[PDB]
Amino acid sequence: KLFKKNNQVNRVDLDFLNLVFTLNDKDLTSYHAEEISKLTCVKNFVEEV
Amino acid sequence: LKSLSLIAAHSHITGLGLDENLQPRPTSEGMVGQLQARRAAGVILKMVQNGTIAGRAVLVAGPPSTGKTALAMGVSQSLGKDVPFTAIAGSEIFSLELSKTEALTQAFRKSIGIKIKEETELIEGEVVEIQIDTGGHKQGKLTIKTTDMETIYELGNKMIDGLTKEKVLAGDVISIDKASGKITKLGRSFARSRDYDAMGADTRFVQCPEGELQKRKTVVHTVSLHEIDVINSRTQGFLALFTGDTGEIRSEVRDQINTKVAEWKEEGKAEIVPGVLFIDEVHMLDIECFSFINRALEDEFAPIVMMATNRGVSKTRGTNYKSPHGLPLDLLDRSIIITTKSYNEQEIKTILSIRAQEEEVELSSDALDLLTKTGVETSLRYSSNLISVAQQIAMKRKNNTVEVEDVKRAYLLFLDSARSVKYVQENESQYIDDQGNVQISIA
Amino acid sequence: LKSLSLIAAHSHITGLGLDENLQPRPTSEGMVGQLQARRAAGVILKMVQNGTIAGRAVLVAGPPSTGKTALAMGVSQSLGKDVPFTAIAGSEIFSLELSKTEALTQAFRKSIGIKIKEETELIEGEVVEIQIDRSITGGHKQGKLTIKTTDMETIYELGNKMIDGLTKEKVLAGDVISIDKASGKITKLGRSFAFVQCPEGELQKRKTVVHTVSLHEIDVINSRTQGFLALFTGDTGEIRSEVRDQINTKVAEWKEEGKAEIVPGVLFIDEVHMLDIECFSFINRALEDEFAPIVMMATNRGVSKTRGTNYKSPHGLPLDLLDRSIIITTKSYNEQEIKTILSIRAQEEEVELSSDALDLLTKTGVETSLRYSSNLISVAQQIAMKRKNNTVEVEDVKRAYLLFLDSARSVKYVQENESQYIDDQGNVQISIA
Amino acid sequence: TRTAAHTHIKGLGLDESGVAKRVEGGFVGQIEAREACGVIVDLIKAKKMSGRAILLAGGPSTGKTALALAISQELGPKVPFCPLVGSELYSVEVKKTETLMENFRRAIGLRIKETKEVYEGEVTELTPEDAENPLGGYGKTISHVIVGLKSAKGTKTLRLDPTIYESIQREKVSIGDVIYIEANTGAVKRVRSDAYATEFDLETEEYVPLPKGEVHKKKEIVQDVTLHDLDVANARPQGGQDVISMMGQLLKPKKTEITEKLRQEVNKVVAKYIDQGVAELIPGVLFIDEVNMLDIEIFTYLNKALESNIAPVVVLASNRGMTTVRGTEDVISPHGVPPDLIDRLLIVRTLPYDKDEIRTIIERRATVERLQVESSALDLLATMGTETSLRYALQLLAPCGILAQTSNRKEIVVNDVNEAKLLFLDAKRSTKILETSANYL
Amino acid sequence: TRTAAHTHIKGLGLDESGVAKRVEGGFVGQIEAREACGVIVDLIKAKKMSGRAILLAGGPSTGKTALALAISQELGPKVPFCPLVGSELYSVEVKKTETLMENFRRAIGLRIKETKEVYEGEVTELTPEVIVGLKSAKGTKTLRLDPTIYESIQREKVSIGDVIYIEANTGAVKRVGRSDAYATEFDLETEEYVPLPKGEVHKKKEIVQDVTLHDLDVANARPQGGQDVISMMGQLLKPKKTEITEKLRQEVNKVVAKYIDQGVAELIPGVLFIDEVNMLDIEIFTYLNKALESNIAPVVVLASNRGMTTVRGTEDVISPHGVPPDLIDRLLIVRTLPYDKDEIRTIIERRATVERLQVESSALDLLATMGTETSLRYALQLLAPCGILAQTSNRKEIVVNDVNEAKLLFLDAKRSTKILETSANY
Ligand SMILES: Nc1ncnc2c1ncn2[C@@H]1O[C@H](COP(=O)(O)OP(=O)(O)O)[C@@H](O)[C@H]1O
Ligand SMILES: Nc1ncnc2c1ncn2[C@@H]1O[C@H](COP(=O)(O)OP(=O)(O)O)[C@@H](O)[C@H]1O
Ligand SMILES: Nc1ncnc2c1ncn2[C@@H]1O[C@H](COP(=O)(O)OP(=O)(O)O)[C@@H](O)[C@H]1O
Ligand SMILES: Nc1ncnc2c1ncn2[C@@H]1O[C@H](COP(=O)(O)OP(=O)(O)O)[C@@H](O)[C@H]1O
Ligand SMILES: [Mg+2]
Ligand SMILES: [Mg+2]
Ligand SMILES: [Mg+2]
Ligand SMILES: [Mg+2]
Repeated sequence: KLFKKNNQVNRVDLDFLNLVFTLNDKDLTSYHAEEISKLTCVKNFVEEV
Repeated sequence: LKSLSLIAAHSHITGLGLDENLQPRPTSEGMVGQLQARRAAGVILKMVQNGTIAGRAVLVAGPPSTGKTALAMGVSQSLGKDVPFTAIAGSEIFSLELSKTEALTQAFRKSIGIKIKEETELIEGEVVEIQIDTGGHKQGKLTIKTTDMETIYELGNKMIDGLTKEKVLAGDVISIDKASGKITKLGRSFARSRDYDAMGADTRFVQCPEGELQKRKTVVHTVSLHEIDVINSRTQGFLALFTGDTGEIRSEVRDQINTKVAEWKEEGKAEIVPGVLFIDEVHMLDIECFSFINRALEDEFAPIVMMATNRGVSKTRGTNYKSPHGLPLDLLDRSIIITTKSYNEQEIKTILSIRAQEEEVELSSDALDLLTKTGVETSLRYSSNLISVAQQIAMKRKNNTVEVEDVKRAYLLFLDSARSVKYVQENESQYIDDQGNVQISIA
Repeated sequence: LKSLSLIAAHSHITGLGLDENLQPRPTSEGMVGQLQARRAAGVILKMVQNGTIAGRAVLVAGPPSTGKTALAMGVSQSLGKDVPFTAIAGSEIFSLELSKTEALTQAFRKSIGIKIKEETELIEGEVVEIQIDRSITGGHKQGKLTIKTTDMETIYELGNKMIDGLTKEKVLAGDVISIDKASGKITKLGRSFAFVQCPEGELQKRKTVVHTVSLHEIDVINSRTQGFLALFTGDTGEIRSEVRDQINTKVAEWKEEGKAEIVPGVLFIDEVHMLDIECFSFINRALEDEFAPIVMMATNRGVSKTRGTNYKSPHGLPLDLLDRSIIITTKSYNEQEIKTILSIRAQEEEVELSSDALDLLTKTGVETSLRYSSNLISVAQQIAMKRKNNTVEVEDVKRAYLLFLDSARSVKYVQENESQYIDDQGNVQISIA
Repeated sequence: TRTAAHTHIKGLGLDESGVAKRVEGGFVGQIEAREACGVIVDLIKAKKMSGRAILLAGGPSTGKTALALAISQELGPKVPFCPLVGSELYSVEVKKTETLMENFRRAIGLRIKETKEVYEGEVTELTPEDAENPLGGYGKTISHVIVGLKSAKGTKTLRLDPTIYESIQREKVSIGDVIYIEANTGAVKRVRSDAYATEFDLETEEYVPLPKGEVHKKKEIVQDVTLHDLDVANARPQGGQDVISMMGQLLKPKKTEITEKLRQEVNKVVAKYIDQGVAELIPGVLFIDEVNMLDIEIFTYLNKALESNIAPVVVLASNRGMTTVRGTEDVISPHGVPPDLIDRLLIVRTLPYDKDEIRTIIERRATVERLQVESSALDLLATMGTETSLRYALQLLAPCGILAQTSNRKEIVVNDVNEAKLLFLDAKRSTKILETSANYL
Repeated sequence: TRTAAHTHIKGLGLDESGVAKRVEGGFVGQIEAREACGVIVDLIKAKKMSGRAILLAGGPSTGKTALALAISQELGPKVPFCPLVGSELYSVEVKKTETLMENFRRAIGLRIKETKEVYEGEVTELTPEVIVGLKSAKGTKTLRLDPTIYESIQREKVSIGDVIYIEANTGAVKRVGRSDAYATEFDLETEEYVPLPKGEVHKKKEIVQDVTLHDLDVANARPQGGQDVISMMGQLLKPKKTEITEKLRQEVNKVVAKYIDQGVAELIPGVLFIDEVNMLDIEIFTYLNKALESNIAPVVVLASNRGMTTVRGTEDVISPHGVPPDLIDRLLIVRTLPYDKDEIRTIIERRATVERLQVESSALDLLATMGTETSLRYALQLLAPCGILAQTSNRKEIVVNDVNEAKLLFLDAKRSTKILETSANY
């Protein structure tokens, strides 16, 4: 109880930055990821902005 | 500099790309000389690129700092991409869990190149919006609305209960396999971006693909067969690709994989890609390694090895007798020799100037000539460090040019090896012998 | 029943052919000569079948290729059957899951055994009728199997779980079937036809069965839980000595009361001419243990330094273990002995050699070793088979000899051409010029 | 489409009645060695003796590896051939003795063959064959079950015991998709058909064209497996939620010391199957080359194991002479092998070839590489190869041809070879470079 | 029956003053060794002090290990003697020092009185959530199973008609089997029929199961509940011996102190043994040099005999018995003298009597002559061979022919050495 208190103070989410890749290949395929990446770059959320 | 690479001692030299004539030039791509050596290296590189003959060998000798590692790196650069290079030094084979022989075998297995192709099918754009008229799935047909065709698909026992599988609100782009495959979500739509303020990590929004649905997609992979060995080593052998607990791969898997690659090459599904092996300073290696390679380099899949060392008449490690080059006669027979030569003033000054350019360092005439004198009386590496230290002095001296001032300050504050040895021999009193002989007393 | 094999070197002699007084026949049961060696083997075998003596070291020395291992294997086979006997070599002492201490300990433990008797009951007959009351997709059933012989009509019954046990596989209304009571195990004596006649006699027979198990096996089965895997995988090392003491006192009191019976075994060690002095002291401590199989040794050299030491002790063995050991030295062969050995080896190969074939075999045995002759016989027989007749004349033998090489000829060839092949300083020659 | 100093040595120039000629079958010369190895091959095919061994004696490029590959090719898939060097025996994971036992069990094979009846077709119908209940109770009692099937050109209905209903119940046969049932073993097995494949737009169902041939057929299988495969199948625990199997899978199992009890039980079961005629044993030739490094302990161990009953032939190769045996310097013995092994084993000698034979070697190697050289340069090629070595000329011919090709040529003429020999050096020139240059080169 | 070179010794024979007889209970001479052993026996019987050790030095067949077995059998059953050889301390998965302390901790005996109870009865019902309604001869009580032991009960296929021997303190369950009351279920029922156990289900007993220090060390270091599934994982994750440190040593010391101060328990020392310390390396000698300087190290005995030989583990430490000089200076030497002609006679006589060999007078004297001529062991190893030879050569007694046949058949080291200098090959 005397250690785990600075958790949320200076935590940078590695999973949110996609660095847990070694644990992401269990349900990942190449073509789906490439298709999403191609249909990712803006062009869908900046228009209403 | 795609990666976090900063600079190389030889970064100006990227590629032994000899001209179409293959006749060496006095200057090319930053390198000067090595004429017959460069011609032979081009011949070797072409022979490697041939991809039809295995079991060749070339030996490199000569004093170090003559671009030997730069020579190999330029060869690799001239070989382009899709050809992984085995970066293994002499002191990397005496591993704990990997014996030297099968470690060399693993290095060769990595060194091979292969290509694989595959084909699959999917459905794209399935903005479904199921609506049926509880359970049981009576009249089990689903609306499918992509950009091109917008119809209703009839289903059966596997889908009318497969649509209730992957429970979704049916307002998103989904993928199904027309070849009797399962259902996979590729993300929601932009209209679903606004319905929930903070979308969950699972929920992502991607537009409906602009086209038809039945997509027959081909894929191509370039994976070494040793990776497949690690994959099929155990029932779930996917964690071991990066951890490194291979475990001295058995030869039964090796010959099974050889048969599989041969039959896939005959089927046309796979094709080979040449590979190279290179280890520096082969002299500091066990005689067992030389004995093993002298037999293992004539196998059917025997990529060439870039032998290189610089020692003299010594003993092969693992024996007692005097040996040529510290290498056995058997290894010094089934190969061809590359040798280097002592530096001359012109290439010394040109290489120093090129390095200064690579370091974003400006050198004037006096500093260049003085450092050429240093690099000809000593080796060029001392001058290659001195250009850096002198540019640091200059930029601390409120100028960018390097001249006699910074060079002389470096010379006074940095000691040559010969004068260092003289200082050692004349001040041995403060030094220590093997037996701990130190004169700590002063007065 | 017969174990797979090929024509082995020791597949030529079985037993020693001793007598009631253990007098040695010159050539009997394969063994040829070695009269006093045969007498020593006989007295050793009577000593071990006496069962009153444990822990006596015996060592055998002699020149290379002198039938020492042949005598050893003859003794091992002469031990009869129904009694365990374990053997090891000069390089299996070391281990990683086990220490050399524990490896030798297990080697000593494996030889001795115990046999516990028990009663067994069985029902046997032929199922000629069957009727099972079984609801579809239910959880309640009964049955009546009419396992019968040709003597009477008997509809037997099944209890709670016996329905699955007697209906696991095909059971028809003619099939000769034998089941056990306490377990319900199924044993297919054979189908009636479509081929054994319906049995006679009484259905329920009783008998006795005796189960054997070695000391180390008893130590390892009950020490822990996963040791059953260690019965095959061997996933254990340095078993706790408390279990060993408990099983030892259990065996002692079992022998005292008489529930079981001891079947002491024998441990065999050969080519022990190289071994650590630590293992020698291990032998020196294990010999006087209360339970100790008779241990054999072997040697080929004489004065030599034992591993772990620096003194060239005689027989390759420290003098302490030398003194506490019984030495049985062997000498060379007689020419009569070697030609008899060649004849018995040829007839073991059942190769119908000619008289001149055995003549040249004996001449080679006089000039050089005998196993080289044991390969020259094969090559000459095959070269004669290249002529298709079942005889080998001087031509095949002479061609095989002047095409092949023994030690001395190749030694002299290298001697006169030391500069051709690799020498100790590492120079070899590829070109004839 | 690959070659590494090979693809030109096939066979041994063999023939019926054991005769080896001058220039045939890739090999040139070495009539004695080739006839000896042919006799060895005949001995291996005989499968009579156990654990024989023959060494080699010669210099570089005399056929040792060539002869080994030749006999390996002559064996074929029927008899396994296992090449090896003693250096691979340095197994850090497990002891040397276990490695040699595993190699021994790998060099012992068993060939299995069996034939099972197959009833194929498509289920045309399924109907009860009712009889009145004879025993306690009345109503329904199916006498038997007869079900029709039709493969391509073959239609037949199978009469079978009524019990197959459970199989129909268990396998969910539906109607006319897949049938797998035998006369005696019985029970249907299922793996629809493409005719219905278009009834659904998309599914996860299986389909197949109409079966071919007649309803009743047979299949023949031949499989040669080593006994070590059976041993490791017995040893390695495979399964699911059971703690032993999943715990072993979690533990990443290593080379556990299998007990000799299981090994002997496997041998007994293998023999009891083989004698019945359902199986038969075939040996496998273990081969180990460059054996000079092998130490004294392995020498003694192989001397002990030479007499094993199941022991297959092991052929050994080396080229040393008057040297000190590796492992320890006490034994200074020929061939790096103590006389404890030399006097108990069959020695075979080898020696390099004559100028004509070696020139034919060079020419044939050129032909396999598809490059070529005219006489006016090939004469000097032969002279230099006699002067320098065989491997020197064989390896340096390719740079000459490639240099000519880059020099807009296809033949090899005096210039290219002259400058090629001017540039590159060899072992004697390597020693000269060692003891002439004084700048650390 | 079987005899292995021992069991002829049956005690030193010390009188009321600690003086042993000449030849009694398998003994011959060596009054110095016998008297020193008696002194050590009295000191151990005092059961007051600790942390002292001696070595007894003597040649081969001088009764060193014989005296060790004599003192062992003299001490008695409860007090344990720990036999160990320098080859034993070379372990595999733990360091040698920890092995030495494991031996030290298991050496000391600790009489303790802990409590065990067992539930044993016919099950009446089970209620999953756990009830196990054990019905004994006069009692029927329903315990609660914790989920782990509930799972163990489930795996035990226990149903109405079953009796289980589930211990109360450990908690593990051992089914006794199908109830003999339901013997009328099948005339050929597979399961054994065992009746309802006597007494109440929760049968309680007073037990004298003692504990060695290593026993209660492994009790908590590697719990061994046994039959329950969680106990299986506990004994499977760490089945081996773990490197117990000094912290658990102090915890264990506190636990044993409180248990022995509870009153019923008690402490008894023990004796450890080492043979041929000459082979021991300098590392273990140096470590034990600082290990005996403690308050817990119990009594150990050394048996070694070397002349001016270098101590193993070093290259220049030359000392008698192969012992480093410091250990010699801190250890007590007991002397042993070589055996004599009359001692050889009596030894062969007793070894014949124990082996049921009625060897006559002249045969015994000749065997003594061979014992005095080459070595005692050479003559001793021939008693059984000569008897068996005379049995095969139809002689109840042992004539000179039998011993001559043995001497030409089973040679000694001297004759083999005499052979070895004349041989064309080794
Ligand atoms: N021909 C050349 N052109 C430009 N730079 C060179 C040339 N030759 C050598 N160098 C410089 O000299 C250095 C040679 O080092 P290198 O020989 O690769 O080390 P090693 O001898 O340990 O392999 C390189 O850092 C490179 O910058
Ligand atoms: N007297 C004999 N009787 C039977 N076989 C013999 C005899 N002498 C030698 N042999 C054979 O010669 C080989 C020599 O081996 P052996 O004498 O047993 O051990 P070593 O080779 O160590 O002397 C044996 O394999 C055996 O088959
Ligand atoms: N007698 C031979 N006949 C045919 N080819 C040979 C012969 N000797 C060597 N070679 C060639 O040399 C290669 C093997 O060389 P090898 O004889 O193993 O060398 P070493 O004698 O040093 O072992 C093979 O690829 C083969 O093409
Ligand atoms: N005093 C004795 N009485 C009876 N037998 C003895 C006596 N001393 C030694 N022995 C016998 O001599 C053998 C050697 O004695 P032991 O003490 O075990 O080893 P060592 O004396 O060689 O160190 C033992 O087997 C023992 O039976
Ligand atoms: Mg370098
Ligand atoms: Mg033998
Ligand atoms: Mg080879
Ligand atoms: Mg003693």
